[PDB]
Amino acid sequence: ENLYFQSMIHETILAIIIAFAISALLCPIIIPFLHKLKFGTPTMGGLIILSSIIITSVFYIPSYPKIIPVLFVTVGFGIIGFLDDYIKIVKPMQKLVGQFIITGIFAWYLLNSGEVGTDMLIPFTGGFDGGSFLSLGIFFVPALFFIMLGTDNGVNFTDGLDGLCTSVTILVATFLTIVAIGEDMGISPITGAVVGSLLGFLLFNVYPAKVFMGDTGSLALGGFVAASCYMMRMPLFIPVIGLIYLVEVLSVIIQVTYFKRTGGKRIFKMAPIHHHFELCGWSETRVVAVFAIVTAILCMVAYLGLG
Amino acid sequence: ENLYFQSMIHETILAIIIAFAISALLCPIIIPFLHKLKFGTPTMGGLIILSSIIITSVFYIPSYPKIIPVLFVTVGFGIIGFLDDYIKIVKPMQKLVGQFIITGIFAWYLLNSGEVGTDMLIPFTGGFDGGSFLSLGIFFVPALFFIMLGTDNGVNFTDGLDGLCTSVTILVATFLTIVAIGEDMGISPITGAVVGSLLGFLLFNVYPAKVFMGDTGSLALGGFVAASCYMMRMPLFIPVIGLIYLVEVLSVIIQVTYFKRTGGKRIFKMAPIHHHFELCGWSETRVVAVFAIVTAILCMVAYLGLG
Ligand SMILES: CCCCCCCCO[C@@H]1O[C@H](CO)[C@@H](O)[C@H](O)[C@H]1O
Ligand SMILES: CCCCCCCCO[C@@H]1O[C@H](CO)[C@@H](O)[C@H](O)[C@H]1O
Repeated sequence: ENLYFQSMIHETILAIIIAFAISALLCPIIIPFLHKLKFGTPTMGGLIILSSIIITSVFYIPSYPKIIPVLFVTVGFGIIGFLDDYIKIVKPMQKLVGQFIITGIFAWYLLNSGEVGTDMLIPFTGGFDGGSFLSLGIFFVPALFFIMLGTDNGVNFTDGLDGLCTSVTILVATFLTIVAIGEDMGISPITGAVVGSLLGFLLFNVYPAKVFMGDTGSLALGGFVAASCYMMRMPLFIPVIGLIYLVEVLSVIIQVTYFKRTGGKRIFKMAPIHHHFELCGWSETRVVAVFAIVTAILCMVAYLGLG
Repeated sequence: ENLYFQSMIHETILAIIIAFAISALLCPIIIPFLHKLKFGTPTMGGLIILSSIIITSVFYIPSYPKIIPVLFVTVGFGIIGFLDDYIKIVKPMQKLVGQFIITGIFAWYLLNSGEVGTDMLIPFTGGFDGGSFLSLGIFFVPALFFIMLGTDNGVNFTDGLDGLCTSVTILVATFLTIVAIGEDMGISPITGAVVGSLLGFLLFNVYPAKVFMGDTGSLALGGFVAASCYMMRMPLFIPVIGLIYLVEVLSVIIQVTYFKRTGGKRIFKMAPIHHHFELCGWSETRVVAVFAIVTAILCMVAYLGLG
């Protein structure tokens, strides 16, 4: 009854603290190791984020099996990023090719097995109980590729300022945790592990950044966001929960297209939009705070789209 | 049934967005007004925080009557701060006298009326259902004064860096909202109004601060934290939920006492402890992030102390 949900809440809160402890303790141990590889701050810090998620989620896999596809996707997107950052020490079309392979294997898992429904919950209709479920069948795979690539690139573009991607993703992952518990899905310990792991990293990533994510990180988290929403039948919530991610890709699409259509004219001071505000006179910290506060308000708005 | 809690969650989420909209829109309107009074950034910005709380909570007073004592206490502590900051443009023992009067009227409300129980829930015992309730009767009033003054001064000492008090209090107020809903207390719209109001202010208070709280703010929020916990029978949770507030007063008590006991020796580089880390080489933003992440982890630990 209430005990079922209580034990789940207690196991999820525990997953957050477990991943927070791992991530916070690995950072001072792995930070000189990453700086030795480099020799403006050491990159490839996404390995700390992933290491923490993998360790925590491995204890929950026997009890919560729906974690496995989510874990495989973030680790899969983390592979492309690990290879990308390895080239960076020792491409846009190559990155899109790598992202295309992982999305395909995930599309295969969703259509062949019957663990989760392919339908999409419409936001302000009446929740999972009442509501309305969008289905297109034939267009399921093209729609998956388009939103998964959009989310992954959107998250990658967000990783431009200290604490930016981390702060925004903590709030997105917190929303998925509250929803995964309340709606009784099976991915709350991994969504929670991402919250804990990112809170640990944020201590060392906040201005002035001691470490940098990724690419190794940013692609992994972008996979997590898209995979979780697909595991919960909520891809239609990504434009609202991840409006920051959406506005980051969209500002680049508008800048690059408009620049070429004109004589090199600019629609923004610089793209992605976080560079635009900086050039407007906004502090690195202002941009990080405004983007996070906006995400928080929109996560609450999204939640009201489940009643 | 579930509808009762659902409507409460929807009314509370609404209170957050309402207070966020008021606070975010008042700031660019009241910021030149406060700078005109001053002529390193304009102070007395706590009036924006309070204005937003009062407007939002006034719509919920007929449905949620338990808001009235909480509202009266923060407005009461906001009065002392408004007078303090007025003197600042045109004291420690005078501040302690003002705080003593408001605490007394609140002590009178708690003992004379039977709206709430005087007992204190012990953290890791078994929650409100099972658990253990600490009672001392005669010592209720002295214990109230000691924790209320400690909390109020602790919150006041936290307001030293850009976004510091705001970030930490958002997390403390979020915890009280989740708890006030789940445990069916009657103060969730005001605890939520504080979350919304502070999220609006944080946009303009984050480094480099456009406005400053208080004193007008800091004392008001310190009253809110102590009053909410008393309305919920959770004062014993303030050392864990507000460990940052506790460590801020405690570091001053240790520095001031040790300095006098010795030949002017220092136990910390500077007190409160936020100045200590800055002098250790920590960024203004690092201190704000570390203190907020710690509060978040401890709020989760505190929650596990309700099962
Ligand atoms: C501190 C964060 C706690 C996460 C809140 C998750 C809410 C889980 O709470 C559950 O929600 C269900 C409806 O959603 C109800 O049917 C259950 O009775 C209730 O226990
Ligand atoms: C997004 C934040 C939502 C706040 C979560 C509050 C949890 C309210 O959820 C309620 O909790 C009670 C036990 O606590 C249960 O008995 C109820 O059935 C459940 O609806």
